[PDB]
Amino acid sequence: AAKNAVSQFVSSMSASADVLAMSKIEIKLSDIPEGKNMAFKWRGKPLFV
Amino acid sequence: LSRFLGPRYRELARNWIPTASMWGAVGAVGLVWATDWRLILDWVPYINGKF
Amino acid sequence: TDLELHAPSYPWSHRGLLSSLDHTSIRRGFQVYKQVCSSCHSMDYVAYRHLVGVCYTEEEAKALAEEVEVQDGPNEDGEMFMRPGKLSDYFPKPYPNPEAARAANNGALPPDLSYIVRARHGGEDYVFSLLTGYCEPPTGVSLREGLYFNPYFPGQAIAMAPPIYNEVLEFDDGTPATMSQVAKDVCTFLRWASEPEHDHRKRMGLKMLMMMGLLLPLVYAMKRHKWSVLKSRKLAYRPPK
Amino acid sequence: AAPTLTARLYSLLFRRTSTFALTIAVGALFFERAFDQGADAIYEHINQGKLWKHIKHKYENK
Amino acid sequence: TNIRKSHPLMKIINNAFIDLPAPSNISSWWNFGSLLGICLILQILTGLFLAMHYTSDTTTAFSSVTHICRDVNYGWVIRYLHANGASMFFICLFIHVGRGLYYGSYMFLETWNIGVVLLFTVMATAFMGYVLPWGQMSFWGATVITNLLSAIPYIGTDLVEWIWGGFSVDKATLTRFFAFHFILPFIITALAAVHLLFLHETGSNNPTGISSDMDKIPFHPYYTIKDILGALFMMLILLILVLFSPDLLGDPDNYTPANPLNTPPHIKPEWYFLFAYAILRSIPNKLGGVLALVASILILILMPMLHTSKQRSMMFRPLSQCLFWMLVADLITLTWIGGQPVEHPFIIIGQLASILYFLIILVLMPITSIIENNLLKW
Amino acid sequence: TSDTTTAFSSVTHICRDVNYGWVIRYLHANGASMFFICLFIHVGRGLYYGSYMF
Amino acid sequence: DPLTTVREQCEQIEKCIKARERLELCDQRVSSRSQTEEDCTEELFDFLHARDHCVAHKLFNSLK
Amino acid sequence: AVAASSKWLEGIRKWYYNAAGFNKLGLMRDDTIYEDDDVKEAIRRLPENLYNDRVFRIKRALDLTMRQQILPKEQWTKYEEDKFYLEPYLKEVIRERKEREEWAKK
Amino acid sequence: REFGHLTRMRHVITYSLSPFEQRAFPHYFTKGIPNVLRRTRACILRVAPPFVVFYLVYTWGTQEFEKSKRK
Ligand code: HEC
Ligand code: HEM
Ligand code: HEM
Repeated sequence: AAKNAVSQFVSSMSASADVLAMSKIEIKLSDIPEGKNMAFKWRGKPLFV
Repeated sequence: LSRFLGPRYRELARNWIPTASMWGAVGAVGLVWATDWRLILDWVPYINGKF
Repeated sequence: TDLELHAPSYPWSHRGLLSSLDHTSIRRGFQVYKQVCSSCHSMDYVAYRHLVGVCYTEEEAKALAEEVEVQDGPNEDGEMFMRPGKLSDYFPKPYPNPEAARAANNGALPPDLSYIVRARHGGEDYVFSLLTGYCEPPTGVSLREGLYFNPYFPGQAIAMAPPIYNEVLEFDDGTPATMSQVAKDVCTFLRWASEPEHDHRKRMGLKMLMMMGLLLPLVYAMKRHKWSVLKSRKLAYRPPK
Repeated sequence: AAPTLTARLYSLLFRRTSTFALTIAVGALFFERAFDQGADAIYEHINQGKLWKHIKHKYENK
Repeated sequence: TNIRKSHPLMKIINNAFIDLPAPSNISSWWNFGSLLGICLILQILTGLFLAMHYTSDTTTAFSSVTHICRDVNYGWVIRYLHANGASMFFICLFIHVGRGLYYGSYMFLETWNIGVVLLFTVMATAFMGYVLPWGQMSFWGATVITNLLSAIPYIGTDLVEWIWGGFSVDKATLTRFFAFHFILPFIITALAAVHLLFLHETGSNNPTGISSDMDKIPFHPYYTIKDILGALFMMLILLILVLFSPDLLGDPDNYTPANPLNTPPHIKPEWYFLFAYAILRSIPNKLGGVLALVASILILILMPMLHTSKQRSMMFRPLSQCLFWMLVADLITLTWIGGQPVEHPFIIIGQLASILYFLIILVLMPITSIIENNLLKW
Repeated sequence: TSDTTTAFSSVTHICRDVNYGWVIRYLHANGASMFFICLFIHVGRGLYYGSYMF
Repeated sequence: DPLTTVREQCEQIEKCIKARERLELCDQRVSSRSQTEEDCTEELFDFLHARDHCVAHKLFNSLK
Repeated sequence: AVAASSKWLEGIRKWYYNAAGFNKLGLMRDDTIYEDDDVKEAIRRLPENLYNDRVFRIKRALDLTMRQQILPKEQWTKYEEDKFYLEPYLKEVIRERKEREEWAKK
Repeated sequence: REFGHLTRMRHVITYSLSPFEQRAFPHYFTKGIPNVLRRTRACILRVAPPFVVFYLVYTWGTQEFEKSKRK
């Protein structure tokens, strides 16, 4: 009985945090132009493509 | 040291290495369940608690 | 591996201990920013509600809100119209977005001017020594098409073009508008913007050195007259012979 | 025997706790107005001019 | 009858500080425990308004701080209390811990071990706090340490994703760091009523070593009016520093606004972690470095079991007096070195200085105490 | 968020947006409809078994 | 303008002439051959530091 | 272990006696030891004239320290007039403890 | 562990005096000043030598870093 009630609390505030879905699975295909390294506010640290 | 040197403390040690061994085994296995430790949760495929 | 020059120390009228900021170099310093610096730099944290009692009277700076009218947002059926502006409104920002700056200014985003004082080693004497410095390139150093030489700047080559010289501005008073005094009255305006607290707190540090003074040798007296019983006791030991 | 300042001071208002407690309340009241006035004045005189008051006479009564 | 004695509630405060035996010759170096008690208590009342008006969001992270300074009534006063009342807290704590060692105070097994747990707990609270303001040093400490706990042999990879609550620092960051930096104070006011309950059964020590039951003295009024004088003298120093020269201690790199892109030129921490940073940087490789940084807090525990002496404390011991001062002089050479680049000549002194922190404790104080025993025949 | 024009949308995003938040919102709203159940029983009994002489 | 008058007044003291003497010696050697390495930024740095140190005591007096 | 150097061991022992400073408070070497469970036993095996003295040399030299002073120079405990009063009662509490412990071993 | 149960003690006497019958500063500048003297004297022969060393290394290290860039 004491298993689920803690397995759920472990993931409530974590496990992609529920705000991480958008650009790891995102469909942008390099909004950055050719030859430049533009920074995106995704992946926590800026994403570069 | 010398207060603890003897055969009787070594005998208690070999008598209660069952206690230490079971204590450590239970603690180690419990430390897998407690922190959602997938890395040993997979060493046995019998606990499919990850949904 | 290049060395950096450190600005010296000057005798400001607000330098230490108990001395304040004279509100005339600041009254004469917004204008030097207003008619020179602003069309590129932002002052977003700084708003017109602030200057009601430091440099200008309430309506005197109110009239500076009508000089430029800011673009507005959503209102009824004809939004994106223009409003004359009032007391609340902030220092109008030059571009639509900051990303326009790299377009016109060679890919060099201008630093904001709200904290430029505190964010630098040196302080209000690094900026002043920057302004009058601009010098000659020595023998044997190449530069880009759009770069300038300054022995204070860490790279020794800055995009910005010297914005102060003789007869740049007309002071409303008639003091000789010279490079030497325009630079000083800019280094005074920005400092007060970095802190609006620099003068209120020099006055709570003098009325407190007096409460401590009165109360910190009266607790010492009580303490001393409980430990005298304890500090003047003699003692025996005659044992049985 | 000669009347010391504290000799008649201890008799009148220092005995029980009661007048020992009245004066502590009243003592601060006759103290805060004197202490407030003579503290700001030195702030002005040390560096007068520079402040905003000593120039705003340029804008008064037209 | 006597009310205090017979009431069920007053009966408890009467045995704790009104009426307990206390030694006659207690000095002023015994005043710091109560200062810490005072010091801990400011930080919770301050830190209340810094979340009440505080906003937990990623986009406003830099801007929430500069906002609260000017707009909020009496906000410029209270903000610099939280940052300056926490550099006080760490100078009444290296004085307290140092004092006990000199006078042999670690022979309380119960209380010298509940105290080394309190020393890890307040290190953590401080190190989240630097990382809330977000500006171009909070971010560039966070990467350094957070990355390096990824060199754990089998678990390090799995941990940096949980604390991030994402790939990396993200909006969730305000949610967690605030969450764990908020929690920490309230576990520390619990291990302090237990740190003191194990001491009410032996009483205090005194700067002589010998045990003194033939002249005790109550605790009132003799150390409840020496403790007040102490605390007042302290409000005086804490207030010279925020109404005259607040900015003397920080670094002018913090302000530069929130940018992932920009490069901080000269990374380095706040002044009371600069002896930790000089250890980690002194040794090649990822895995051996983290082990040399936990070693020091963990070394205090080997304390009572290295004691070789007939006397307790260093008061009557000349030879062992001198070393004391060496360990201290050599913890001032790890604060200067750690706030600079690796350097051409700063690597050789820089990692000679560190081992010695280790050599004296583990080899030279046990040996030297024996020559004292042998030299006056025990 | 104690924003007078941000407060209501806050609970509206929590009871949609995050993992298991719909459970926790309702335990907090219902677990005090019963803490107030307990009170009326623990009190009324002390007016049966003479429990005020304490 | 008042700065323009004082700079040469403050260059008069011999604390700043010596480093000035040093600047020319390498300056002509560098320009004599395009094969030299030194860039006189260093010898420049001594001269400005000494000059601008002595300007500080006075310029605020000789203002308005 | 040395004989011709035993003059030097005496020389270093008279210097370390003065550098440590319990004689300026009147104490004696046995007054300073640390009281554990084995020194707490050997104290209640003392006659009464020896035990009463020890409680006055420890109360007069813990009052001079509350006042941050030291006793006049004519009353300093000399080197060749310190008598080890608690030594013999302490070798005996110890060697009776090595005996109760090698019985549990054999 | 209260006052009536701590130790046993014999033939000794004490001679206190009131607080309202005496003075708090008998001799303030004639005793305190020679006092601080013997104190510090006796002890600043084993507290200073360690801190001279940190000064010698400090001046040797900034000297080297400076002359490796500025020739
Ligand atoms: C649009 C032209 C322009 C003018 C005219 C102008 N600024 Fe600048 N300002 C800039 C740019 C561009 C930079 C630096 C951007 C960079 O180096 O990336 C800058 C930098 C600065 C700096 C910091 C200098 C440094 O070294 O970091 C200050 C302060 C400043 N501006 C304020 C002013 C002041 C004061 C004036 C009037 C003397 C002024 N601006 C006039 C665009 C301008
Ligand atoms: C030993 C106790 C504490 C220490 C040492 C400590 C330390 C710090 C430090 C060093 C900062 C850096 C911020 C700056 O530089 O201005 C900070 C920020 C902060 N602290 Fe604490 N703190 C303590 C207790 C608390 C408590 C109890 C709270 C309760 C809410 C709290 C809440 C905050 C908050 C909200 C910030 C926000 C960052 C900012 O506003 O600058 N702290 N703390
Ligand atoms: C929040 C942190 C702490 C608080 C509030 C605290 C508080 C106190 C207080 C109030 C005392 C009362 C006795 C006195 O004032 O001398 C005391 C004693 C003591 N403390 Fe702490 N302390 C803290 C941290 C530590 C740490 C880190 C240690 C590390 C070893 C420690 C070890 C001791 C010891 C050994 C004593 C024994 C007193 C003696 O020698 O007589 N404490 N402490």
